[PDB]
Amino acid sequence: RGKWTYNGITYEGGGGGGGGSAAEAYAKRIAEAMAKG
Repeated sequence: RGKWTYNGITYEGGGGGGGGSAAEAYAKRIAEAMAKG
């Protein structure tokens, strides 16, 4: 997706992106799920 702001400050790094978006298909959602707190 790309950098995502949180509290003003921006991010840069998360999301290498080299080959296929394989790991970026399941491991991309996992986070979401785990994103409950």
